[PDB]
Amino acid sequence: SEIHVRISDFPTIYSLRELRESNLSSLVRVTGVVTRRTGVFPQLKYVKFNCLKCGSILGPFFQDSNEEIRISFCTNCKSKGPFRVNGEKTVYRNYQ
Amino acid sequence: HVKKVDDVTGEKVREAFEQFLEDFSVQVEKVYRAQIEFMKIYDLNTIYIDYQHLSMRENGALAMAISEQYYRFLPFLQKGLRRVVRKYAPELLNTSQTERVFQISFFNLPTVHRIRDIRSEKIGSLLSISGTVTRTSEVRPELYKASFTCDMCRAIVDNVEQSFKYTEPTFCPNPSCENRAFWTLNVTRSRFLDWQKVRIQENANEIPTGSMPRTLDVILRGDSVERAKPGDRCKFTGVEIVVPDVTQLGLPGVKPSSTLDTRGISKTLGVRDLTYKISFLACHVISIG
Amino acid sequence: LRIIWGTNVSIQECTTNFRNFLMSFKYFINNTTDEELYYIKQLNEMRELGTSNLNLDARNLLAYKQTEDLYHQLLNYPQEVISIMDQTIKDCMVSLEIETKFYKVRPYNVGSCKGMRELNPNDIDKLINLKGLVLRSTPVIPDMKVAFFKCNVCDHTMAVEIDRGVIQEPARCERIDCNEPNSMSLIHNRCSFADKQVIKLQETPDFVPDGQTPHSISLCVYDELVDSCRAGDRIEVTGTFRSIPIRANSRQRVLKSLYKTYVDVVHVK
Ligand SMILES: [Zn+2]
Ligand SMILES: [Zn+2]
Ligand SMILES: [Zn+2]
Repeated sequence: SEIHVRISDFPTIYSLRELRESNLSSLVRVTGVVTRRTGVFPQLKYVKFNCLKCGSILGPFFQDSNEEIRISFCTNCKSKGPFRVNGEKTVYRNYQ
Repeated sequence: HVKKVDDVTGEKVREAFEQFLEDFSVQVEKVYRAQIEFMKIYDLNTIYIDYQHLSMRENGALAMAISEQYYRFLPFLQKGLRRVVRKYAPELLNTSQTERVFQISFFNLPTVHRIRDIRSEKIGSLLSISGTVTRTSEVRPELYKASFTCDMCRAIVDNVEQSFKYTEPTFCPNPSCENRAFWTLNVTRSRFLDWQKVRIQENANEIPTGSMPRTLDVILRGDSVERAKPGDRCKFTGVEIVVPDVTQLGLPGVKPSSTLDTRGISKTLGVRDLTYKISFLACHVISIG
Repeated sequence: LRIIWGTNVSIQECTTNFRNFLMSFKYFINNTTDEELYYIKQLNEMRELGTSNLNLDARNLLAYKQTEDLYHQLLNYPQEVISIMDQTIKDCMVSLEIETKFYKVRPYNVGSCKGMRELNPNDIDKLINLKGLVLRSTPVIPDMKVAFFKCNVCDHTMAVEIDRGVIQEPARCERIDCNEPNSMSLIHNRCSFADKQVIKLQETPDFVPDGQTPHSISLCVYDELVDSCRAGDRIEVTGTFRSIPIRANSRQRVLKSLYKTYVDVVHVK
């Protein structure tokens, strides 16, 4: 359902000690050694919400990998009431 | 960007009304084109067309269709007029900067209907009726195209069409905000029209044996307001419309009701009443006898 | 003998029972019109004149041996019997535009009965006749049959049919491309409507039990029978006996247990 682009070559190569605040929100290429590793956790990709008044499943919403998404309006019953994520109908992503 | 569906017959009738406007000749000139210039010399807003002219072109067609489905075709006829004005009168399109509201007026129909002969199969068509005027109200402004502000975000949505009711926008235009219910109204930067209500009664000679007179409410807009006095016999040309009526709750019979279909919704209440009464909206008012 | 649930009617039985009588009817008797095939003159002259309504007297049938059953069945289940009787006609007409024109029957000789106020609740959905004087009638009321919906994100137009009074508003646009939740809007003047009028009748029965002051009745006339009655007229009316629950007040969806009564008119004399 989606194709990911990975850039292969890129001129400038940095060491971890050279980085400064002029490099923020920019493309970088670095070297190093891997010292620790965590397990595989799932991350929310296509999220479905429940309306706890009229029991409805609200459709796919996308997660940007920046901040958690929250809804506010039920289209069928017209409410801003409690809303909870449907774990069973959600599709997740790999994280490490 | 979703593709909007178009009415093919609407396009054909628009093209036909454009040919009607630009190619009519009477013993020789183009009368409507002359009136067009006449409206720049004095800054008017209304166009008066004669119905007998509509019939003759394309024997048995353009006029039959416009009369029978006026409610549908009116916006397309307005757009055609706009395109003709763009061509031969582009300075008139601006109020002396907002756009100028245009009104069309048909008259001189073949037949005049009695008040006690109006039926519900003529809803949304063009007809002419007669009656006696009893009561008039003062002129008040009417909401036509409104401006709304979002309450989650603050964006501006302008030129919302009301169409006989207080309509609100159903989707924030920003691809990010997901607001669909919460809006506020800027009454300073909204466009209004002029509105009056007239009450009419059946003529004395047209009442059946043993019965009492009937009444009807007439709505006037724009430049047609304040042409009818109390105690007059007038002829009205306009469109037969329906308005909500809560007085019918109590009459015998089955009263239609509305509900939302729950077949197809994934699950783990908004019933509205369809009660209406027949009213009349006028474009031409004439006082006869 | 398939029996429709809640009734004793067999549709095929009654259709075949009815077409033999309609193709053969008998009766100080003449030899010019009293001894001829009656109803095929009535149908032929109808189609010749360009007419759509057949007027069907009732006691015709309580003699002819077959259709006796049908008289009792017509005076007990008017809804189901009158749809059988129309299909006989439009079948019988081509048997003799007539593939797109609709036929109707109008019984006008139902008898017996002794007034509205002598009828019990066990007489609901039955055929009765009334006589009286007309006083008032409300102007025509538009009744919705087919509704019009517009998608406000794609401009796709849909039409819906009323089913026993209820309208089903689609939740999702039908276009395979534009599939939105709740995008359907109702445009009232694009809908199809029908006629309805309410009459008030001062009943004039034959038997008046001790101490009955006059009262008034409500009649509902639809479509063709509009403006067919004027105040001051002494009329005879055939129709069905109905009941309906009313709402306590406009704001609440609550109903009242005691029912309201009226008559659905089919024939007027
Ligand atoms: Zn809900
Ligand atoms: Zn917004
Ligand atoms: Zn749509």
